[PDB]
Amino acid sequence: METQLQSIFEEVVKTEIIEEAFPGMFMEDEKTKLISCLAAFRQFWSGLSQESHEQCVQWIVKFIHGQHSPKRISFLYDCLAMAVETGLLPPRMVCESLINSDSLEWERTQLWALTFKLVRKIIGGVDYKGVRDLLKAILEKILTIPNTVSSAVVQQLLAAREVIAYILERNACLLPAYFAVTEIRKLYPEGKL
Amino acid sequence: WFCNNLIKELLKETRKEHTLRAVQLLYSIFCLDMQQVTLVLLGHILPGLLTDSSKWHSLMDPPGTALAKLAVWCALSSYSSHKGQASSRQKKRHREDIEDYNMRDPLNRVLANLFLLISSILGSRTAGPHTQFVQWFMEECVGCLEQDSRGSILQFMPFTTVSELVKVSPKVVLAITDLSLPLGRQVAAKAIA
Amino acid sequence: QPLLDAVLANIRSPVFNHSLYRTFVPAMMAIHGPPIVSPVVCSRKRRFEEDERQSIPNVLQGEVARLDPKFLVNLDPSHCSNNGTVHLICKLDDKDLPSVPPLELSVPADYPAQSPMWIDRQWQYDANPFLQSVHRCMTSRLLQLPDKHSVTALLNTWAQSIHQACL
Repeated sequence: METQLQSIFEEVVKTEIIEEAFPGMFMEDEKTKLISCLAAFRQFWSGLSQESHEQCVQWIVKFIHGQHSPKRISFLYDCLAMAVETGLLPPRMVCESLINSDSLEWERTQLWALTFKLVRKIIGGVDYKGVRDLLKAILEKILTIPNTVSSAVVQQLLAAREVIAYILERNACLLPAYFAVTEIRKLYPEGKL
Repeated sequence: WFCNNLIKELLKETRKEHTLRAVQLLYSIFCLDMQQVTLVLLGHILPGLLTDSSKWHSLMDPPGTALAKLAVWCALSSYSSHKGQASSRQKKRHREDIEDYNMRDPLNRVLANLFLLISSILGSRTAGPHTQFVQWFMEECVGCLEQDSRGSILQFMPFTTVSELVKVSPKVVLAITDLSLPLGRQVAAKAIA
Repeated sequence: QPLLDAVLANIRSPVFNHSLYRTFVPAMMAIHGPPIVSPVVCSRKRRFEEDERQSIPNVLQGEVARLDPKFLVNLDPSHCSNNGTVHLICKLDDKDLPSVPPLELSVPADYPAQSPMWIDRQWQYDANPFLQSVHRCMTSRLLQLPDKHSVTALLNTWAQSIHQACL
């Protein structure tokens, strides 16, 4: 079952072929082909035991981080955002499966920045009180970075600080920020710098 | 050792209001010895705080911002050519030192040394704390009734350092038009970018 | 077949290494008689200093050397000391119509990735009708390159798309 979706997405996403770079007279994919593949996968996983949507999204987010392909990654992120827009892939599930085991700080820094920019495109992450594990994992992925990384990757990694700033600022009107205080216990044991 | 132990005691707070009150009373307790204590403290600790490796571990705290605020306050206060003759310090301050490197003066030279260290702290490819520290220091230095940023018409690095920091909007407008010289054209162009 | 010496040298685990000397060196020095078998003099302090301390990732330098005179890259206010190491401004000066230069900020020059940055997409491409068509086909073509390379591959793809959508 999962291999069927795997092959379908591989035929959809990895539709590129080494084709004699010399120019042919032949001459959108990011607007029509992406939507067609999204709708096909939508019908599939809607008729493919949606109970396993967690494992499906895990497979998808794993495959996304496989291609180095900075520009191709950004296109897949827009595809995933549009698939969120159609009422599919609830935000809590997709972000909880995207943050863990896939952010990979310093492994794919460009993918880190693009992932957190996608999360910022869904910065609201409109859901129930289940934003707790998201914030906890974000703080964990932030703290697993020492204080002497570099001075060339600062803004590329600052997407984490941007997301946290949006969360805390909107917490005046988005969610009970006392829940954020009780969720950030991991960083402050009554004050530890 | 006085200022060193005071800073060591200050860098153990881990609370915003604590650090704010701490620096607010430190600026006062430094009185009656403004020039000498200011010069010594700045030109000794701030380099040692920004040049070592264990010193970086202590400045990553929010106390860092309060320390930068205290430093710029002492600098701006000591720049004023007031008497400040204490009762028992007017005599015990009869010493000699070339300071081991406008005009040639101890405070005048100590400020230039600090500005040069600031510009070198924008030395990229490795920094986590002491880029954040200088960013907080410049933001605190952004204030009215400012007499720092010495600004001689010839070659002074402070505006080159300002352009470098801008590379790293009203902050550029701070040292925008100081001498009204073609030097201001440089920062103007860099702000236009 | 004569595995005796092999098994004995394998059995000789202990740290003390003087039995082999006293056992073999006499015979060799008797038969072979070199007072200085290696009379060359060797006194070496090998490493004095090896660093230019001004080099950006050399792999990128190779590509900037291999570039055609039509292309020309530079550096903007640079968050590119050693890690990003690039976000350039490449103007495709050529015979055909010019365009707007992209950023193309690439990863470490080992290149388990590609460049594409797409920063000035917002105002530059929407403003013009021709520039709007330039972006269209060029995105689809860049979504085809398998593991594109920073300077040569991406720059040539950009130029080809710019002069192909020109029609």
